[PDB]
Amino acid sequence: MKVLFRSDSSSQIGFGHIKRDLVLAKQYSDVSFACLPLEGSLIDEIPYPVYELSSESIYELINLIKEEKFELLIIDHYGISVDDEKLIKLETGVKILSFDDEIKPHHCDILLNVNAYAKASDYEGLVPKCEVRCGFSYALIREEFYQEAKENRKKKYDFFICMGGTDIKNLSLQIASELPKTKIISIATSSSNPNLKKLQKFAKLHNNIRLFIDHENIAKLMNESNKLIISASSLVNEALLLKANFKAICYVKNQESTATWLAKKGYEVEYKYLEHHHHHH
Repeated sequence: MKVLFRSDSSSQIGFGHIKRDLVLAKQYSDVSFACLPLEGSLIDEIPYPVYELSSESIYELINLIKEEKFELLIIDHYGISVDDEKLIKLETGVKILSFDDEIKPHHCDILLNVNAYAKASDYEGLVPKCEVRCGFSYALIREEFYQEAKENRKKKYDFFICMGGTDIKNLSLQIASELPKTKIISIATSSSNPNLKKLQKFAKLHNNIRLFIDHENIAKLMNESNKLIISASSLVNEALLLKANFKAICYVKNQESTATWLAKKGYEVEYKYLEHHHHHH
């Protein structure tokens, strides 16, 4: 409709914003991204025009919105503040859809919280007229999962481990390394994983660990595993749709709301990897 996503990815930030944004992007026919060129970004994976920002100045973003006459700005970025959104609105009049994950205020026209814990009432007083979209109704799930949700798979793995795109803390290794060596384990990670070679070496020491790198059918892997061990973000919605048995790892502070809700719903949740000694493995 002439839409711009403001979202970054990198080795540090992770791929989670861009990946979910790509699902949402399918809703619109004229889509562009505005990204900082950062080490390890997904800029070349993104199949839409990507405007490269020369600075973190909010006025550079404002310039791009004015010059290209974008009609909707989709913000999926922890670094864009309420004051920033206010300024963008004042200076451009663009419509703003803001992603939110922790229940924080936004100056937006559409608030989008894709996490199953979230309810529109949580945003009373935190948003402007704003359409508040919260919860599992608004999950951003790739099509393969809807297909796979209909299958009833024979189980091939005792455990499926997936920490997401990058696993900067290298939790996948720590988790696998302590599970009994009599348990059949699948691990899914990307070829961009900074500790991949180490994960491969570890797998070689054992007979029970199978690695899947840039796997095209993660849904089936999940469906054929008895228990999942997943980070507490986008994978949670995918796991819920598959009606999987899973343990959720609160990977970063911002997943606390999801983790808290999962525990209330009776899922096992682990918070210890937030502790400083677990920041690397």
